[PDB]
Amino acid sequence: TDTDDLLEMDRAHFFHPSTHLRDHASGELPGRIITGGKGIRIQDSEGREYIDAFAGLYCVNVGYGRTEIADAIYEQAKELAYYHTYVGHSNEPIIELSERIIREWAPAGMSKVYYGMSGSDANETQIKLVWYYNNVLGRPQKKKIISRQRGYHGSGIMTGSLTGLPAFHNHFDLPLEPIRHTTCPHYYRAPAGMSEAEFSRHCADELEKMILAEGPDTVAAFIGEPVMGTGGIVPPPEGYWEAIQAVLNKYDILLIADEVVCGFGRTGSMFGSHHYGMKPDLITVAKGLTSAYAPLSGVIVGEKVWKVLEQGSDQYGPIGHGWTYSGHPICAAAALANLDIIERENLTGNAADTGAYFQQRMRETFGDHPLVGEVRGVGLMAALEFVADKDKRTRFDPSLKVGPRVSAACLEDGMIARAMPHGDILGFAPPLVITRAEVDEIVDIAKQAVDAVADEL
Amino acid sequence: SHMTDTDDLLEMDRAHFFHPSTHLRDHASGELPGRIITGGKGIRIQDSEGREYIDAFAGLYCVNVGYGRTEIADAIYEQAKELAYYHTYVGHSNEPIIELSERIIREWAPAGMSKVYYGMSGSDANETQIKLVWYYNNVLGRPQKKKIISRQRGYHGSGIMTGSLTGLPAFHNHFDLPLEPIRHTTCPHYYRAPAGMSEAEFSRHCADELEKMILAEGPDTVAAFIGEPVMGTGGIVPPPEGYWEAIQAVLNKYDILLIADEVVCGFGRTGSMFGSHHYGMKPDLITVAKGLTSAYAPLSGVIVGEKVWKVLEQGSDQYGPIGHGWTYSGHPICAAAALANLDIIERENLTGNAADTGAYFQQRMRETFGDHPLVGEVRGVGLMAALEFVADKDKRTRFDPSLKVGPRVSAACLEDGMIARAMPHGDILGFAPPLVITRAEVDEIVDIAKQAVDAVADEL
Ligand SMILES: *Cc1c(COP(=O)(O)O)cnc(C)c1O
Ligand SMILES: *Cc1c(COP(=O)(O)O)cnc(C)c1O
Repeated sequence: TDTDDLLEMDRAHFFHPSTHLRDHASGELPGRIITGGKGIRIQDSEGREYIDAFAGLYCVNVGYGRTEIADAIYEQAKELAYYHTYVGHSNEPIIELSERIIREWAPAGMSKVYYGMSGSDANETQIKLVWYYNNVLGRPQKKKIISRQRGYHGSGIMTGSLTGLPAFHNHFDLPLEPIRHTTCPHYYRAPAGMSEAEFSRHCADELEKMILAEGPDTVAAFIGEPVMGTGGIVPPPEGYWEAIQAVLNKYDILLIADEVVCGFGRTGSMFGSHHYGMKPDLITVAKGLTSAYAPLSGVIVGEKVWKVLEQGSDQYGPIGHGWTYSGHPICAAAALANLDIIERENLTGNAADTGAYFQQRMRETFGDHPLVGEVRGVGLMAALEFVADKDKRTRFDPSLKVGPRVSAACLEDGMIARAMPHGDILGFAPPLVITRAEVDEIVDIAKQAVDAVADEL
Repeated sequence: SHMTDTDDLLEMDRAHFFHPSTHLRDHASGELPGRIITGGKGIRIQDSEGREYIDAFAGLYCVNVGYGRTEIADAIYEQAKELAYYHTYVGHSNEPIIELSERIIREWAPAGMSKVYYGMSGSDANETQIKLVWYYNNVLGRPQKKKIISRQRGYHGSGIMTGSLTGLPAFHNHFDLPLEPIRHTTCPHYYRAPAGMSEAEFSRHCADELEKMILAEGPDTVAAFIGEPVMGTGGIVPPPEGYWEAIQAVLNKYDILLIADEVVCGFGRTGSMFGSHHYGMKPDLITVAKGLTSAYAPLSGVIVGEKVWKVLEQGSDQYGPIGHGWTYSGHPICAAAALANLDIIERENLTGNAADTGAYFQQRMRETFGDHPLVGEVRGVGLMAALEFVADKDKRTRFDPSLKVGPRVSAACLEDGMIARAMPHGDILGFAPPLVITRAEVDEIVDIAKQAVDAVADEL
């Protein structure tokens, strides 16, 4: 078959991200070629159909098969596929997009957008900017960046260091200096007997303790996803963001909001920052910026950092930072069409409405399930965490592969939901066009899967 | 399709768009006016006011098939309609990325290459390289063997670790770079070589400097050496005769991996398939971007040799799935753009054009500028070339940087409708035209440059 020939070429020549390299190459872990899709459904090269309740990777937010977006990419590609944006050069779509991000989407007090292609390159830029900012101000020691356990901020050297999951550290010598990781903001794993408000205060106090141990004048920034994505779909505890921000303000520490997942509608607000009342100095975007139709990332720079960057150019000349593809015309054109759709179909409001329905349905269906320790989520992201003992929150032996098994049972029933890393967790992040009826279908399939695995154990 | 309201767009630009590599205050205030590029065809681009320019820099060494390829726009469009995106994590794939991987390995990359890993930028690809080099040494039980040796004036990206690799001060100053464990050895620029050394002697001097560095560091602590076959952003600097052979012998003696950064030289520019082919390099790892898609869509590649690949597979045995991935790794539309780009390069034999019209280019530049009083050196290979300007040709004396001699020659070219780059940290005029360029277009470029160089020479 054509699939067999392609799979063969794949195994012989393609190094996949996040794959068992030996077992892929040998054919021990079979591959899958995705060829098409529409709305929330995708299709493989053998014609099999799947409900994609993970929207690729939290990213195909307007759904699959938007010919509107393909048309917009095509028109830009015909007119001017590329020019650089170095030394004040520009193109029409990147200018239009920058104005739209600032005026209509980003929180108030944001000033400028800098572009790359990945969440990783955007967070790399953030770190560079934070160091530069402190050097411009004559604070050479104020450089440490505090991230969080289970946070996800990319897969590079410095960005993998920010990331708080061991797969991105082990055997890569990370994290490097000067990165630190504070408390995982996951109430389910809070110290025993803590209320939610107590746990938010515990997180704040642990951060303070870290800042004092480091010396506050050496701590430049704090980076956090409003809701943790890859670390297990973890909304923050009640009062967390207010308690954290008071500590950061007390010690003059910049806040970076990593909105790569929460950006552009997924929580039911425009950004996760809007949803939780965060006031970041710097914002990272990607994924839902284009619904993955073309690669694009953004660093949204607040007025306070921007003023210092302008001061920096006065004293030091043009900023020594650029990517060849910064502000790429076709990627910008894809973003514009994507945002047109999000606005026109009010997918932010759908994420709030169908999302609340999703969360309610998940709680009803799984809140008393013997296998499920916690049901959590906000808007159109949700997860089920599985435990061996609900009373003591005891984890399964990782060799039992409980999460991966529930995910595999879902896939047998034609639905894609992710076995989240470093845990037994089933995550959902469907396209923002999903209907309530489609939510029912997803929940029903998950219910059958969770039951099947529970019976086996 | 539609005219552009230039004044209004320029205004929105200044108020909201943070450009790469721009004077941020002067851009925002309007003191450095912007330029909006709206169109292009072949080697010419057009701004929003309708002005036309010959782009002798191919954007940034990247628009290699030339501008306005509707064939590539069609291929992007067909993939975007069929499947704009899915991830390639856990063995998932798409048809164009599989096809591209096979074509890169079987038809383009040097012998002994095994696999391709994908990103979107030269910078993210070199970031992947460093991760892979450290992982490789950890798999082998050599935790100390981690240092990466780069070179003065080398260019490898604009990130934290990649900017550290980069050997130009603009990417270091006020960013606290370079970090450990990066080192920089000798700039392979013969024009600035110790006086009275032949080219081959200077190659041996560079080899000996590298060896000295390795011994001072302790060879068991040195993991890899990274180099562009020909330096791009560091001033269009072909290596001296014998350089790559002499370097490789040192790297082999001390079990040090070679990374070839082919972001510029990859896919035809030197008149060979890769710079590695052209100079007889045998890299363990290869970085590509730019000419991989002719910039029609963002894509980068890390080409992994058989020796590193074997250890990566061994690593998976020991440690499980590799903890590395970008969301857009193997992006379908970017892969489709690459395939159409490579079809054009192969069909029109742009590698051969780069050799033929390139040799003509180099010869024409020598004839025109080899005795010019302002020009210390004419250099290049294939379709990259530079003029380096000096205040005294006998002693190779540099101009006071405040005279801005390089920027002024570039600005005079632009007045005459041609884009050629004032290269950073020196007085150097660089050329890297699209690979479709004709001899006739080379004559036009050379003539414009001649007038520009004469004009600035008169002013001094
Ligand atoms: C996916 C993700 C990233 C990394 O983006 P890439 O485009 O994969 O580099 C960064 N931060 C968060 C919060 C993400 O979810
Ligand atoms: C341009 C360049 C890079 C970085 O590529 P980006 O796509 O700009 O990140 C790396 N290496 C070399 C030799 C380059 O010319």
